[PDB]
Amino acid sequence: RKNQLVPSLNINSRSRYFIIDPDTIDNFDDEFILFVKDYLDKYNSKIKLHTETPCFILKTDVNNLSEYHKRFVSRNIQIITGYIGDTFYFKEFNKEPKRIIKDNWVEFKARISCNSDEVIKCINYKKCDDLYIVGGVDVSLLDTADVNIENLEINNFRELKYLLSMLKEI
Amino acid sequence: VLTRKQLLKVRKNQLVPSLNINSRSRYFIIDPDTIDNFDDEFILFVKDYLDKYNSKIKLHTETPCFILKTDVNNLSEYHKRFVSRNIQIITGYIGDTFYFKEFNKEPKRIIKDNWVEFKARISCNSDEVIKCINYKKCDDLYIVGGVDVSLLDTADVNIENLEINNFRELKYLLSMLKEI
Amino acid sequence: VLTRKQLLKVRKNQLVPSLNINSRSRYFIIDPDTIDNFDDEFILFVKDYLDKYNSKIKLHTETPCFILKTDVNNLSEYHKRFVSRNIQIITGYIGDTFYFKEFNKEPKRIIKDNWVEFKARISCNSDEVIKCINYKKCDDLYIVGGVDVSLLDTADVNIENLEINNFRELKYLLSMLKEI
Amino acid sequence: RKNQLVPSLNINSRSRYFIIDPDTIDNFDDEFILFVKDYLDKYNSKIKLHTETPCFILKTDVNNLSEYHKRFVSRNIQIITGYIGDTFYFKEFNKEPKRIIKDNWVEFKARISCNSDEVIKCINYKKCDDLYIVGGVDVSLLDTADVNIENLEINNFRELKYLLSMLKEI
Amino acid sequence: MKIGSVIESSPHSILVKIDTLKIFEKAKSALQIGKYLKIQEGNHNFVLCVIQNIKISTD
Amino acid sequence: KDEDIFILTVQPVGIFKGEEFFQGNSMLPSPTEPVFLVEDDILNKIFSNEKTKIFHLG
Repeated sequence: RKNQLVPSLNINSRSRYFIIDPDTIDNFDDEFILFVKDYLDKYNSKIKLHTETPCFILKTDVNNLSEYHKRFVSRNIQIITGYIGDTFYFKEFNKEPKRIIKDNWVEFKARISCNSDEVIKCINYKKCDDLYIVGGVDVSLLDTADVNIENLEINNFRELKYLLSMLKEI
Repeated sequence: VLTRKQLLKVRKNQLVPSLNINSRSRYFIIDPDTIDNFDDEFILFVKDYLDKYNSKIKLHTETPCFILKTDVNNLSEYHKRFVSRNIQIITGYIGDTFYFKEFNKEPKRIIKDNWVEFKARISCNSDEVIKCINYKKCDDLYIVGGVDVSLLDTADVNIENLEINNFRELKYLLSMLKEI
Repeated sequence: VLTRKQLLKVRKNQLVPSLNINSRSRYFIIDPDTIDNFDDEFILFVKDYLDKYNSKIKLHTETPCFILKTDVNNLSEYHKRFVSRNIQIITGYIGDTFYFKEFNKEPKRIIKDNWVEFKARISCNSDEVIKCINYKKCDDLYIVGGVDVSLLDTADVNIENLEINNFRELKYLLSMLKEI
Repeated sequence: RKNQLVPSLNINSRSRYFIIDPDTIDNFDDEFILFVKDYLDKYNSKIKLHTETPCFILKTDVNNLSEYHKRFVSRNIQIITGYIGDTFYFKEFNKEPKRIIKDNWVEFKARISCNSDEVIKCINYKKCDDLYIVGGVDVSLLDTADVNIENLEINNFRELKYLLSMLKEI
Repeated sequence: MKIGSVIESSPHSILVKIDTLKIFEKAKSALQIGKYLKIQEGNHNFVLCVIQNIKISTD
Repeated sequence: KDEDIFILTVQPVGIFKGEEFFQGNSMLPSPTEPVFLVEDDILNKIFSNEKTKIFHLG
């Protein structure tokens, strides 16, 4: 499937939404943070040219999101979830980061939340340009008027990096 | 009551020389149980405090700190209530754990847009946050209630023990109200 | 109790006219064994003094000089305590030897960054070498104790002998407080 | 060596840290100040082009730095030790000197300290581009990720000046 | 709208200002010397123009 | 006025679409795009890219 996603992955200003099933990518818990780190240094690294924040949505309960946030904080990566405890806030999730170009500072670089009804409504409110589905997560309840659905079946993150042109060879 | 308000006025006049400085680090060690209706009035007190001492983006630079004698789960409810009021705070907790890097971060300011990422620091009185306080140290340290201020380095730091029983007296002592 | 402060009001009003000049050189010769809790309130008093008379970068263009009646090793601990509070001072000692060209130095100022190098000259020694630095001479010389000013040049120098017991009295006299 | 040290010594903006072990160089006490003086006048002369402060980490006790500080002050050379009495201050040793370009003023021109654990910990925090080892000193406890360690053996300061391109002849 | 508005109009040259950077990147293939654009002269008419120079700057 | 400016004027000579060098004219790279030094292996894949018809001139 590589050299088909390359034309859509060469655009600097493009909104990419990933839907991930944690139980189908092998060691997801111990390699998700590294994958996010090596995605947000190539597809979101330029302050002026990369002006749209990727959004990752995992199929899990709200409790496991805190562990992911804790793992992200230890790696010095700024992400937001929209959940404070067990309550979701629309305004926190649907906000744009503030940029200071002279200091190469961005408030947050990724959006990571759960596959809840409230989050799906937020995704429907602000549509993306490319929607990526990994593990066959339920695409229903999401409007697909203009998004480009790209179904991806993989076994480990090594294939995911190769498909997204992050790895020369697996 | 007249004697009490007279004493409160006398102590209030003792804090106005330091409360008029635009840039100053102020820490409040607060015991919730010594203030009536703390749960239903703390957010309003914080909002009113920042409307006077943290309202000017160019002049007011230092971020106030509030340290409560509560549990980590009770702090989450306060953080929930603050964001619904459209006021930004940092707690230093990403869950049940406390992070040093998320509490000592200096806020970033955009003067043209009149924006600062967070306006105040609110956290519990655990031994982890006391280490953070001793790492920077404040110009003025305010204590309300009978909290045990002994783990943090009190040396070379101004200590102002405020004896109050409601938020009206706290606002009067901090020069926010003229009549109680 | 209510008589000493009324008398101190006269001295405070006498001292007010000379303290309102933004650019003025003031030297302090205070005996440590005359003020209660000197070892725990001295640097806080210095910090408070610099927050009113050496705060504005453009206006206040003169550096205070506090001289104590102690020995050289006791000055080292004060210097250690000052740098912990991010207060930059010079003492003229690079050990047990005094250096004239270091104490008699004009601080460098950067307006765009609010930097004045060292904010005070707090050499805590009434040594014969430090007292031989009448090469400059000050507009106002304040004696805050029973020190023996015999090697100093008092000719054409304003002497403002102060008789106090506490640091609060000193702050009241120097227009830093208004209560006691 | 030499004719291979002339690269990375011709660069104005470069950080050089010296780890000097006394008792290996003849007449170290009466010549170290002069060597520093005639090193700074060649490698720390320009006000805008020389933006890196040399560091001279000697191998001695926490004491005996006061004597060197006094001898440097007597020569109108401004240095910072980081020791006030016997207490090391991390903030006072890792401060960037303030300079004004209209004049020729820099707050300090060199850093001189002992071979303590605290200073070596501070050295790793702000690493250098070149490290010069004179004599035999414990290089351990010092990160060498992007540091070009250059081991130098000498007997007197004339050889050091010759090797550092500060002396055409002996 | 689709590309941008005109800033200067002359009988031999028209200056066109691109809206933002993202539209320019999206239409970077079609924005080259020798290609064609259309300007909505009036409510119904269109003026066909050929690109002669392109300048992008962020100084 | 306060800082120093080092400007470089360059002429595009080719485009790399992945690992293939397509000689011709570039497509107007956007501003604030990073600029890197070229490695020797890439250059040797351009001048010395011949198959059984290579003549080493120098």
